[PDB]
Amino acid sequence: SGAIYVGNYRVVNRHLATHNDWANLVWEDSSRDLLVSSTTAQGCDTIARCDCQTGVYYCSSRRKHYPVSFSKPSLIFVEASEYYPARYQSHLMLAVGHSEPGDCGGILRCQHGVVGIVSTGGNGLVGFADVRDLLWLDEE
Ligand SMILES: NC(=O)[C@H]1CCC(=O)N(Cc2cccc(Cl)c2)C1
Ligand SMILES: [Zn+2]
Repeated sequence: SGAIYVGNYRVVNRHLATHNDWANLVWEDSSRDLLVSSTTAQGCDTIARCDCQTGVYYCSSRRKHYPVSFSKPSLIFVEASEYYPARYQSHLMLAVGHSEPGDCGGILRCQHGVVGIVSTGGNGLVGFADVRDLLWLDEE
């Protein structure tokens, strides 16, 4: 679990969104495993606007934050799970690191702010859904 709170927005993994999130839906994309809903209170996170390929992510299954190098956001094939059949997931970045399904939502950050959230994993790899291209998250 985990979410990003920027301005009047809440960013979560699409597969973990709540009834309030869908009722207050701003934008969602199944192919990215992302969902954004509106909030009443102002959040305090900053989204990074950069091309960083190094950062730190939180891994709940190890209660640990790990420094990682990660790939550029890309269209990557993702195996079937409890929430999606096998498909291509867009805007996905991989790193060598530990992750388990419940680790989804853990933040990846660089010196500039939040880069994305854990979305995939398996075989010593961890994948993050990028949020740096969602420029509208910085306004209104
Ligand atoms: N983005 C996806 O398709 C997810 C959907 C939910 C989900 O359980 N997975 C599988 C998964 C396996 C290992 C680590 C992680 Cl973080 C996730 C894939
Ligand atoms: Zn950065």
